[PDB]
Amino acid sequence: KKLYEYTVTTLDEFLEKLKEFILNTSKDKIYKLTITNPKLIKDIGKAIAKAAEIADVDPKEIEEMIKAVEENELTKLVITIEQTDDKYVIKVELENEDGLVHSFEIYFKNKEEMEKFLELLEKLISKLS
Repeated sequence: KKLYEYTVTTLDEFLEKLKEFILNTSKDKIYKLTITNPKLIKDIGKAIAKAAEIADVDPKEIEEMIKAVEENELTKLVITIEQTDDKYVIKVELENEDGLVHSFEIYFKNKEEMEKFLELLEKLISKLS
């Protein structure tokens, strides 16, 4: 069981760490990526929400995640990418200056579906100018 944490300060860093996660050979692996640049928070949060829409995640969950991404005084996005036990999950936490955190999970049935989602996220982030 391995937990890695990174502070992500550019879009290229975000793409690099998704790659590192996929290529990590551990059976049980967790990467936690922290983003504090509000412009990058919105870029990446909107990309996750769009990827979730394409993946047919619960529409009300996506609507709530967009609400969090659009909220005033956003200060932190934390993305936890987890493969452990029988679970394949991405957790999204959006935090504001007042310390209020909204959290969301996106589950996958297997490893292949999770890596396909991560590749979708990379494609969406790559389109950004």
